[PDB]
Formats: sequence, C-alpha cells, structure tokens
Amino acid sequence: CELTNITIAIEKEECRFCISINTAWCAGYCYTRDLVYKDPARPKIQKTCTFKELVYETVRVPGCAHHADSLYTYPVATQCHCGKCDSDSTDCTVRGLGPSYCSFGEM
Amino acid sequence: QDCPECTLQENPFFSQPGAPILQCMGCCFSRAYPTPLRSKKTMLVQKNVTSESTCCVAKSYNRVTVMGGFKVENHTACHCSTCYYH
Ligand SMILES: *[C@@H]1O[C@H](CO)[C@@H](O[C@@H]2O[C@H](CO)[C@@H](O[C@@H]3O[C@H](CO)[C@@H](O)[C@H](O)[C@@H]3O)[C@H](O)[C@H]2NC(C)=O)[C@H](O)[C@H]1NC(C)=O
Ligand SMILES: *[C@@H]1O[C@H](CO)[C@@H](O[C@@H]2O[C@H](CO)[C@@H](O)[C@H](O)[C@H]2NC(C)=O)[C@H](O)[C@H]1NC(C)=O
Ligand SMILES: *[C@@H]1O[C@H](CO)[C@@H](O[C@H]2O[C@H](CO)[C@@H](O)[C@H](O)[C@H]2NC(C)=O)[C@H](O)[C@H]1NC(C)=O
Repeated sequence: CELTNITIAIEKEECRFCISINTAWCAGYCYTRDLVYKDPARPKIQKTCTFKELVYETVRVPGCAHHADSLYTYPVATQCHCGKCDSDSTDCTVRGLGPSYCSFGEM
Repeated sequence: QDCPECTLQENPFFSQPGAPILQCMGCCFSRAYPTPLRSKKTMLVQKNVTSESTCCVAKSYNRVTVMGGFKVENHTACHCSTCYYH
C-alpha cells in the first residue's frame, strides 16, 4: 500500500468540461484473512489501503461563456497505510466512479 | 513477495490428520482517491474521499464439523472480492 501519483479530474458542471490534475494518493496491497470460524460477536473491520494523513490544496479551474473561472480545493494523500477506511470522511465502496471520472454534464 | 497473493492455507488450529481445513488469506489490491463530483452529489451524506476495499474471501466452502463439536468453514477456492465481515 504505497503512495503513488494518480490523475484526479476536477470539473465545472456549468462549463461542460474537466481539468486533469496530477495529485498523489494511495494504492497497493494489504493482507486479510477470511475467518474459518465466525464468532457471532462481530466483527474485525479488515485492513485496507487508504489514507493516514491528508493535506488539502486548491487549483485554478477555467470558466467559460457565462461563468468566471474559480478555485477548487481537493484532498491530497500525505501518507498511506493499511488501516480501516475512516467512514467519517470516506465513502468505502468496492468500486467507485474512479479518480478520473468526468461527468461533463451532471445527471 | 512483499504481500503474498491471496490463497488457501491449512488452518493449524482446526486442521486434523488426513482431513485438513483450508482457509483464504493473503493480499489484495485496494486504493483511495478524491471523490468525483457525480457521486459527491448522489451522496446526501457527503464524503470527501473514496476507498475501493477488496479483502481476501472464500469463493466457496463446505462447512464441516470438527473436534470442538462446532462447525467451521472449509474453504475450497479463494478470490479478492468485497469485504463482508465475520
Ligand atoms: C476441506 O476441503 C479440502 C479440499 O481440498 C479437503 O481435502 C481434500 O480432500 C480430498 C478427498 O480426500 C483429497 O483427495 C483428492 O481427491 C481424490 C481422493 O482420493 C484424489 O484421487 C485426488 O488426487 C485428491 O488428492 C484432496 O487431496 C484434499 N485436498 C487438499 C488440498 O488437501 C478436506 O478433506 C476438507 N476437510 C474437511 C474436514 O471436510
Ligand atoms: C509520485 O510521487 C513522487 C512525484 O510526485 C515520486 O517520488 C519522488 O518525488 C519527487 C518530488 O517530490 C521527484 O522529484 C522524484 O523524481 C520522485 N522519485 C524518483 C525516484 O523519481 C514518485 O516516484 C511518484 N510515484 C510514481 C509511481 O512514479
Ligand atoms: C471533507 O469534510 C468537509 C465536509 O463537511 C469538507 O468541507 C470543507 O470544505 C468546504 C468547501 O469550501 C468548506 O465550505 C467547509 O467549511 C469545509 N469543512 C470544514 C469542517 O472545514 C472538507 O473539504 C473535507 N475535509 C474536512 C476536514 O472537512
């Protein structure tokens, strides 16, 4: 579970386009076991690659026809480990849209 | 070899002569990235980050009875799928 450079995608709903920032985040492998004996008394969250520390940033997002280009603040991974995704800040899913998902036009 | 690929291993605590009892354990890919907008919207319960968990789990098991008089799962195939806890 290193900490590698990926390519997130920031978008302006109003302008039908997206910009590509090259920020750094988490990814890699972690160890887990599927208990052969499952005690009814849950649980054991199981570890996973994620963030330990995340500093924020901001960037310039071009505007267009009828909107002034603005500022966008995005999280950046400081250090990665195999902890337990912090539900109080993270949407822990099996499969998400992906860091570079661009929904040019909402809905 | 830093993180051995998820596979079956004999579970010593429940294995017995001639009749073992395999278990899935090992590593699986995972990652975290900034939540895209389209989801941060459908997210009435707004979350700034997203993680794609994927722990090692049995693809199939028999579930046998053993020594202690209780029943354990006897895994026969494994794969990195979703984290459902136990
Ligand atoms: C838990 O599940 C494992 C599944 O592997 C069981 O072990 C397997 O048991 C079979 C049947 O004895 C072993 O034999 C295999 O099929 C025939 C049987 O004569 C043989 O010709 C094949 O060459 C092959 O060996 C098989 O080797 C064995 N597999 C492993 C990985 O050990 C185990 O018995 C189950 N335990 C319980 C308590 O149900
Ligand atoms: C992603 O993180 C950084 C680049 O952002 C890479 O690590 C070093 O980072 C410094 C700047 O902080 C670069 O000047 C160095 O060139 C990088 N190290 C090396 C050996 O080149 C890191 O390598 C990147 N991740 C990947 C997978 O390339
Ligand atoms: C995720 O948590 C909050 C969600 O409430 C995010 O909100 C922050 O950024 C907003 C965008 O400008 C600000 O308006 C909010 O004031 C600010 N929230 C707080 C508590 O400062 C935030 O970006 C993410 N991280 C944190 C630590 O809040």
